[PDB]
Amino acid sequence: FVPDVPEGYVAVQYAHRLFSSSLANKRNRVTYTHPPTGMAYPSPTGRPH
Amino acid sequence: ISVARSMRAIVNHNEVDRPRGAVAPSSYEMDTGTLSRNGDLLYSPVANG
Repeated sequence: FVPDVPEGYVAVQYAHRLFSSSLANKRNRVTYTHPPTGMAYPSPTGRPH
Repeated sequence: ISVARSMRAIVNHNEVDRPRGAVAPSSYEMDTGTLSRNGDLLYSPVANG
């Protein structure tokens, strides 16, 4: 039962260089840079889907 | 002097795309060009012909 991908989920294809290493308010969180927009995301929550 | 050297400072900051002092390797350091029918060791041609 391959659950199909939802509605708004956008397809950032995992490359290797959009998972860098910024500083989100006092640590060196691993951070994701969404590719359809530019935004950071320095912690895995409320990302972009 | 810094004469014999290739790379410097392999690291990434919290925020910047490179720590401003880093030297990438040499494009000529990675390059295997073949050897000819005379022992040569050519580089890989900037080509086309």
